[PDB]
Amino acid sequence: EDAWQDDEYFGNYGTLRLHLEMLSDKPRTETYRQVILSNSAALREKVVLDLGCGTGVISLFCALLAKPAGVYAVEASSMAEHTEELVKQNGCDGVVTVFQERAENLTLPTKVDVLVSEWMGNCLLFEYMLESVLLARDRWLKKGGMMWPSSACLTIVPCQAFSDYRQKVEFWENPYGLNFSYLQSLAQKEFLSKPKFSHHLQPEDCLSTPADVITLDMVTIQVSDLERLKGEFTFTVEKSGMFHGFTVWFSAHFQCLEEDGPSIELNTGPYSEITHWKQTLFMLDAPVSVEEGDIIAGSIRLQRNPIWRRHLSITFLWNINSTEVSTVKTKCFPMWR
Amino acid sequence: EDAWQDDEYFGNYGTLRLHLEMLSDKPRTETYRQVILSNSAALREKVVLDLGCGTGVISLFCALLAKPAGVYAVEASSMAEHTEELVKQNGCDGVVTVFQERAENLTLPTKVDVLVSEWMGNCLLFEYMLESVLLARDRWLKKGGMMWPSSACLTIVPCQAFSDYRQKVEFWENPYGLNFSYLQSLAQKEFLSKPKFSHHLQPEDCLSTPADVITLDMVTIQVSDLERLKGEFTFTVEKSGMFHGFTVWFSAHFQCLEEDGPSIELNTGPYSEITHWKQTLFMLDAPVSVEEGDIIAGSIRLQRNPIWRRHLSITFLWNINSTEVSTVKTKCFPMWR
Amino acid sequence: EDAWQDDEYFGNYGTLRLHLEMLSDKPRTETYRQVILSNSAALREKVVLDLGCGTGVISLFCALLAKPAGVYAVEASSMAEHTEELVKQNGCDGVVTVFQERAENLTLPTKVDVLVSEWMGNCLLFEYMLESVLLARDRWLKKGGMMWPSSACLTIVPCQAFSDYRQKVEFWENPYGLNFSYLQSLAQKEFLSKPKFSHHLQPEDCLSTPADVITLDMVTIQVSDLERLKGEFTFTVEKSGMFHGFTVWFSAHFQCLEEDGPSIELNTGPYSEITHWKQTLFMLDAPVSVEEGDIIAGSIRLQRNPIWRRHLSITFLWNINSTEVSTVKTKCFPMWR
Amino acid sequence: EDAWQDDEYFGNYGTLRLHLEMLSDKPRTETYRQVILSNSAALREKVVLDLGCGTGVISLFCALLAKPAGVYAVEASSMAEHTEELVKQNGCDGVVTVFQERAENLTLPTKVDVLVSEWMGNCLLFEYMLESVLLARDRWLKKGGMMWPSSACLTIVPCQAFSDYRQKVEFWENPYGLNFSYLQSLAQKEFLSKPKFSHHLQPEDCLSTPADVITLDMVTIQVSDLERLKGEFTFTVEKSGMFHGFTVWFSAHFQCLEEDGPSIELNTGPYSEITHWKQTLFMLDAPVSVEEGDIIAGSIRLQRNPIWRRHLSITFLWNINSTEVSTVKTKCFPMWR
Amino acid sequence: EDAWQDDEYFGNYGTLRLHLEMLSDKPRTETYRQVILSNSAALREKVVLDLGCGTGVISLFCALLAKPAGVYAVEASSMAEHTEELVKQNGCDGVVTVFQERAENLTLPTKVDVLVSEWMGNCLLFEYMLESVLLARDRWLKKGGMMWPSSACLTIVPCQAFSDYRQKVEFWENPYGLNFSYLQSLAQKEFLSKPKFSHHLQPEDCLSTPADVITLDMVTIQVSDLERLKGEFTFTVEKSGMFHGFTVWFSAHFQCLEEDGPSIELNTGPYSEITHWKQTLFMLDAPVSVEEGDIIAGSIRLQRNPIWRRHLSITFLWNINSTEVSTVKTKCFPMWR
Amino acid sequence: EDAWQDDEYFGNYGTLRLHLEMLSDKPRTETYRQVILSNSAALREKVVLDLGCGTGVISLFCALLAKPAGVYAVEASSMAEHTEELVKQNGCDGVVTVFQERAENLTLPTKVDVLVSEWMGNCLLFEYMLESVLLARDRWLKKGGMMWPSSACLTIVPCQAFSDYRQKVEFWENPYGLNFSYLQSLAQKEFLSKPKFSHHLQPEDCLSTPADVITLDMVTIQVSDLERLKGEFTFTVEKSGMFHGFTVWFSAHFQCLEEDGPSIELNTGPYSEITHWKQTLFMLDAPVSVEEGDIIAGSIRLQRNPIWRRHLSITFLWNINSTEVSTVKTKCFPMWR
Ligand SMILES: [Li+]
Ligand SMILES: [Li+]
Repeated sequence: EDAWQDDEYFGNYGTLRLHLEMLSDKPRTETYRQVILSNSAALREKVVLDLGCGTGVISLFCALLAKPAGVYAVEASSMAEHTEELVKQNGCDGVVTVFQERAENLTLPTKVDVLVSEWMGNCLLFEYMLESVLLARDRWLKKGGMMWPSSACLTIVPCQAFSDYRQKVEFWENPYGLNFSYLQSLAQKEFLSKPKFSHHLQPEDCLSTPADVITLDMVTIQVSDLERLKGEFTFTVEKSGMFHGFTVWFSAHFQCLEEDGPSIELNTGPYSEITHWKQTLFMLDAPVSVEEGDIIAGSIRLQRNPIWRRHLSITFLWNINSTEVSTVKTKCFPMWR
Repeated sequence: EDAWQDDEYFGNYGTLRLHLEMLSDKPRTETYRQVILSNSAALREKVVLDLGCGTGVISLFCALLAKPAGVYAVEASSMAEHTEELVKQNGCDGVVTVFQERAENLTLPTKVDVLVSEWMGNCLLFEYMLESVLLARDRWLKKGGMMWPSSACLTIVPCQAFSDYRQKVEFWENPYGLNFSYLQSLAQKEFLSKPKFSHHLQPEDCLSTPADVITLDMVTIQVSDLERLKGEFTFTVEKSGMFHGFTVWFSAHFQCLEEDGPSIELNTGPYSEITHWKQTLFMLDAPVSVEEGDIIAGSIRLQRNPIWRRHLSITFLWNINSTEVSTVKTKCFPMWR
Repeated sequence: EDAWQDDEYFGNYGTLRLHLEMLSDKPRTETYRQVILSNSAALREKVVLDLGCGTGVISLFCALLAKPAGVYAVEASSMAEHTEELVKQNGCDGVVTVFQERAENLTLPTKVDVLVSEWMGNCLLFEYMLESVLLARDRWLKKGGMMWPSSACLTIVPCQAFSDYRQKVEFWENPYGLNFSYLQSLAQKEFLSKPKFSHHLQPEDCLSTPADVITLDMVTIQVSDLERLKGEFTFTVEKSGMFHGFTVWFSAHFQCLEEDGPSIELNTGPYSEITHWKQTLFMLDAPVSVEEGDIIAGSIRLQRNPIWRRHLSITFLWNINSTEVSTVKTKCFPMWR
Repeated sequence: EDAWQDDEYFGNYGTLRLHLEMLSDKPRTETYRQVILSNSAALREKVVLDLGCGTGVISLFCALLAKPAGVYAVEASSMAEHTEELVKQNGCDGVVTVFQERAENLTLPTKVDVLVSEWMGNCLLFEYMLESVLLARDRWLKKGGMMWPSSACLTIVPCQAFSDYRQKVEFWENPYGLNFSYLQSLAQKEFLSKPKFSHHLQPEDCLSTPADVITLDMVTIQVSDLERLKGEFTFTVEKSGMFHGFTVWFSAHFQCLEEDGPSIELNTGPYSEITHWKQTLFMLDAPVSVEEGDIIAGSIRLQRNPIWRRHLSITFLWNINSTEVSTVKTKCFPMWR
Repeated sequence: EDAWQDDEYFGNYGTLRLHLEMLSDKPRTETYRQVILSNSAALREKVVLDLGCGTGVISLFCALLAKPAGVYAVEASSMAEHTEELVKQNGCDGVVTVFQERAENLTLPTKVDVLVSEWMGNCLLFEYMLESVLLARDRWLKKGGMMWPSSACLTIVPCQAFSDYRQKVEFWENPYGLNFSYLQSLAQKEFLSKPKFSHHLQPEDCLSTPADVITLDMVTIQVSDLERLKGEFTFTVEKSGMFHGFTVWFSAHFQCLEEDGPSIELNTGPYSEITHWKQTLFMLDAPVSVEEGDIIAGSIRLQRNPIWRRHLSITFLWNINSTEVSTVKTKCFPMWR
Repeated sequence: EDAWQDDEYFGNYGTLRLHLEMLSDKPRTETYRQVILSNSAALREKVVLDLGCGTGVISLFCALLAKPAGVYAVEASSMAEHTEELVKQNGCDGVVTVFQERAENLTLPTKVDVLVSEWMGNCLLFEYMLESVLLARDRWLKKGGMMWPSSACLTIVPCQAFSDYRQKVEFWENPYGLNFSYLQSLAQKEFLSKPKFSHHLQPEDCLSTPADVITLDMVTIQVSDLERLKGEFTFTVEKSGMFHGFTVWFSAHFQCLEEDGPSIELNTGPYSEITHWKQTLFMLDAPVSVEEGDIIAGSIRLQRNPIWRRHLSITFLWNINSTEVSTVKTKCFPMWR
């Protein structure tokens, strides 16, 4: 709870600021509402566990847009005290029970048919709320029950970012006519060493088609699998341009409760409506100019921080039109420790 | 050990201050001595685990007022170093072994026939030493063995407290002729929002007969049960008076080792000799005047803090002569976070 | 240096982040460059003290766009180590001397003819670098010497902010059809209690013409004057609209070294090019609808925090079409403690 | 402000708890009210500085029970925000101005005729608010002006305290029949090493008549004098009894504004009505039995802590019926560091 | 990870300082290299887990001085990022895989045939890296697999240390002719109360032959055994001299993978080449002069700290030519809390 | 007292450890004793201020080896409590008065004829106790009075340190046959970036004769002078060898109270008996081989840390057989922030 930094994590969720940003995310919130809508009939007399309910929005969707047997809304932060009043004021305190408890030390009156949760962090895994979700799945989800989302994908693409490199590195060349170029090394180390949250990747700055590189099956994935997640990639560049680095985002997928129904997707990428996650930019130390037909191949590794359990390091290995050990570049981005 | 705040908890017990207050509590200490006395014969050749022995007083009662096979005195604080000398100076180092260990990571040479411990916090559960006690019971207590105390009760009663309300809220009306009434809202928020430890409830200020609202069976209760403890209550007011709030206390019960013997009680309530726990007062934001025949019904919930594992919140729900949802009042007291 | 929080203040300036934001502010940086340009002849053989030179940009303007006798560039943060290299790489280490010292404990080889500094914080005074500037003026500026800026103004205007009130307060009414209105009180307390940095006030949202309310003469102002700065205001509303609160900004003025020359202004308000300061928004708890001819009169007080010497509280008193004590509203905004 | 621990000192005064204890002290508050009453005529058109006004009670006494020209109520804690409303609600905002400032960095519109303050700490000096008072006297009090209190006295007496020694030291001899005497050395070191705040000395436990040992003239005393305050004492014991140690208290004296009037005293000793300060007990390591005619002579030293400027150490030197260097005992009590 | 103080423990290993001291220890590093050499043939196609590989030295010995199937090099500190480059630069990235993970939450692709680790702390157990080693053994070591070291011994001997006692205690008698003897009690408490790391015990200062007092079988020892380790000792003094206290060291033993091969030892005692551990000195409060034929008998206890899990207390019980309870001395040394 | 870190500075001096190291320094302590001896007659009826007396050793030298009128022994740490007993036990409490006060807020009964103090830190200035000494000189030293030491010198010399460079940088080339050379850059940054305290420079490793580069006149030096101390140097190398860097030490000089007497020196350099200060080594990033007749010229700057007032940075500028701007190297060593 210290190397999980639980006081700070859950303290940030006791304030309205973070909830205001989540409910203002329309693609994110309306996706969950449509999953409940699209599955309303199948959810009747089911028992739902809303893990990390926050203000309770997903629980109210279940209770008001369907007729389940019961909904267990679980929130560890102080916001749970208000959730209890919100479900009362929306006429749902006969269906929704609110537990101010952590998923880890959770006691529910029965097992559940569906576990629904909005746990995705930056680059899917940041803050590792996924670990809580999986612990509660193992203890409380019935065999054959539903996980919502049911799978999740990490997608990447080699990209351009002239805006970022010129304002943070090439800016120092001649501002107002002065030679501040000596600061470029420290600009490199301070600005390009860390990932850039809330990057808005424009479609015309993709140098290939994005590829899913990691996929998580929410029914089979084990907590031990999250220690070290790695995927392979190969890209053939389709526009001539400048390879400044990689942009990353995720997708969440929601299987229909019934065989015959189609899946619902939450896409945080550049061809979908922007979300509060936006995309995440990882810049190379030095840009390299590419041209159509070039191949950028390698791997991406999401290595969990062994001490600070809410953090991870993302390591890129890549190669340009070569398969040799000596042309292989690497770079490691902390997120955040 | 950080969200258990073990350095501060066990640091406070390394000082004589807290032990002086425990041994100065005669009802508390003499009760344990009489349990050993009243059960002396049955304890012969039994093995006793004194969990959290402190100065070792309960262990010395066992070794000197009975003839057990062995006594394991377990103390995690630095006071254990002195316990070892105290048992030597009282001629008991052939019977009593002292382990400077936490109950949680405890290795004893054999299982035990009796687990005796003085673990009760404010309103029974504050600081949740009960969790340590139950872990050690599961690992070290033999099947059929004794838990002392064997059960524990939480008792409440609707009460008066003119002293408290006038000195902390109505004081501000006209002190020395000045109108300091603007401070009443902040008096309400600062003084009446938290429980008052060491309240001495006078018998003439009970507005009904006290009722046990929660009961813990020390043999069957599970650690998972302590996350959320709730009880129901109904009171018919017997004196006309003013309902300022509720007073809370506990009882500990000690079953005889032999069928035929009677139980021994440790009562911390207002009709028993005062203890170092006294009673605990929970005041309403605004007092309400009641009269004989009125019914005050509702529930009390002891919800454990999910982050700070030594803390909890106590939530009261109550209703006066009505059973409707819209006349239902609630108030939540932190203890302490 | 603790209630000045100097380790955090100067630590933030050892990183390129804050310098990148200052040099990217073109109105701010080009104003200083034009002051040097417009006064180039008058600055010859003058001695300049650049107080808090940062990267050294103002010092390089002096040394390269004029021919002073000497420039003393004073920087307390670790960035001074790099300033020394930057002035060398720009061929100015014969004119510019760099001192890694605080203004307060500063030893310069001679007194100076001009003290130039960019000290303005949010609402002019936030962080009170003005105090350092005035101490160095008293110890090191020659009688008759120049202060740049030579005066500074705080300007305010009653404003609209539909965007802010609807997204932070009225949002909770019916998001996705749920009644989250119970959270409005906590939205009020969390979002509207503090000033909003980096507000971009649109001209069509001014309900009157802005008025300078406080003016600082950099030659006569004393450090003791900064404890409590107060100004009076009266506004006649010119558009019908909704009075959500007040927007605040500042101006810095630069007198010509020679009688005959005109002053140069740095305007951070809504009718000037946007700066890294933008404007600062102070919202009322509840909006009030106004119409042409209405008068909003009162005062604004900038009260320095007695303990945390980089902080202050801004208190608004105002009245609408009345001069009576009982229609007088007040509200106090911390910035930040 | 760190070795003054100003955040904690002034944070404790932002809460109603400490103000409730001060206004509940009737001898303390009514003394100040009677000083204003007894001097009402002489205070007309005078300017009063209420240093550390807290809730503003002394300022309201001045404005309502006299007709001064103006009252400056100075409070560094956040309580000042409420003081401003309290003086408005009591119809005094034409006479009383409230400054949320520290005495040290204080700017008042004029000098003052009377400086009235309630600054006394435990044993007069604890927390050294006296230093603030003297700084403000030097900057703001007119020549010939009044200091209220005008002098202050520290009084001591050799005493008995059977209650304290038996419960904290001799208790360990045979509690419940166990030999816990090994803990006596640690009882001595933990309980008798520090002064005991809120001791209530009974008159029958004085072994001589109390003597003033230190006297402070509020007009002539300098801040440099507070570093090290020392007084001499000789006592002839009048009852036979046991010398457990010394009890200490103080007096504050209030000279009449006019020659012909008598002084008003605030006595915190054992022959006066009890105050929130009570008295302060300093126990010897070992008690010594005394009998009528014995002389206990020596000194008491109030040595200010050089690092933690709100703290001090009190050192006792004493001798019983001897004047030799080798029978001279010493003991040093921290308060609190 | 807080009562394990993992941020500080693993932060110290992210710096080269501690690795420089380990690789500069030739007896320590060459022992591991010779274990790999002496067992090279038997290690072919085995899978090795190097637990806590640091710079990776043991892993490079395995990969370069033998031909295993694979080596898993596990390092929780930030040094792992460099380990990955070092194994690449030494041509071993086909055999050695580097995991930046804690042993506790470790996921390896297969089980292992040999677990090799250098975990020994001061007096063998300080910092309790042994706990990590045993957890990884239980999860990842195949039945019948090898532990390196395979056993470990704690050795002690009664010793002389004139140097230490004269410089730290008897020094104060007459330095430069002044009588500073009053400081001896505080010298005793400050200097002799704690163990002395990096003591270099000379052979002529042993008063008997050293004896192994505790032995750990790395295959059978359980984590629960480390809570409290105790051994017995008897010494007959062989030189006449002064008994200042006890010196302690350890041995690590490495069984051959094949029955027929002999064991390899790492000896940190006084008759072996000095290591970075040196020896550890525990001084008595007062020295006692001994003569040939005297018997010093008792026990040594390594009691783990229940709160700070990297720490322990070492308690000595001893007796000189007597077997009586009243001649039995004890002394407890913290290491370090 | 926070950016002076007074709690840690003076807390380290409350322990015997640092006093044991000072009194064990014979050259340091005997020098002060001989200054008192050599000046015994001249000190009769003089008043001496021993600033920062510690255990009181210098005060006892004055009182026992001379007959002054009075000695004021001033110590801010808790050790002062023991100093008072030590002067009593050495029969000097009629001559020596002990004040537990900081020099800064010091009140002495009279001015003094001699101020004697042992204030020298590493490289003379580290920890800037010199500032306290100079403040007390200005307030308490009579005109014409003596400062002991009366002057102080900083000496430097270009040096060799094969031991240091090979063990910390070249070690990584081939330890045990592995190529750990990739770590050399981080060895450079971690080991050679900071000064090395307690370096023992051997005479045969001086590449020229040492030169005093900075000199402090204790009568004329002002506190404002300590902000930035700079000296110039030129060295002609006399042995052929390798220029690894510079070694630094200091001298303290003690003028005779009488014209006719000679000065006494405390030399901490390599040709004098070693002191607890030893010497301080500053290594270049890369060594350069020099030969007889080469000139190494430049400057050394002791720049005080503006925030952490006990710290400084030492900046070296140097040039080898050239006077051009482009062959000029620089390197800055923190000490310690
Ligand atoms: Li922690
Ligand atoms: Li601080």
